Amino acid sequence: EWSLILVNRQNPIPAQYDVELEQLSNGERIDIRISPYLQDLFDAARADGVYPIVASGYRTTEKQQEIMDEKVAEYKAKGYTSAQAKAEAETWVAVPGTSEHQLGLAVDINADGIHSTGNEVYRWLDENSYRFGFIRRYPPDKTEITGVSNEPWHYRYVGIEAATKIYHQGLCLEEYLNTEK
Ligand SMILES: [Cu+2]
Repeated sequence: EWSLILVNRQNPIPAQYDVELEQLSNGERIDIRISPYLQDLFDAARADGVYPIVASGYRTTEKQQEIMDEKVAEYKAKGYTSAQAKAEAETWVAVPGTSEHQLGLAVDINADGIHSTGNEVYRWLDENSYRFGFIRRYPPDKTEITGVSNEPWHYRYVGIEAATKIYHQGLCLEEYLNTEK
């Protein structure tokens, strides 16, 4: 139940959401409940010659705002008005209160650069993350349901049972939760 919490534009983070955070060696933080699962995922990738890093875990409200504002600025520089930019940025960065990053349940995983390319990490994760309870949260073929663009770096902990079902039936989290009730 706990790891199946739905957070998106229609489901904000609950008001007094408690989370205990573990600090990784790079200073990023995650929900302490997902720690051994993320550790196992990283160990397994490295046993396969794939070297990922956690580019972003937990974010405070203000951090989310800033990430979003930066995405808005990028669209403004490419010829969007302020209003247009804000709407387009939402397809990539959630408004504060609606990011999975604010749960500590989501990590953006990149390649280390030296040993692996992005695409080798993204491919490995797509094919293996579910065995560690993580799903590719925003897949290209579910944008019409999730509201979010293809983000091959963004992985969400839901637990092994749910992740495996979601993987084999080719679902997004919203669809899985709908079919659970
Ligand atoms: Cu993310």
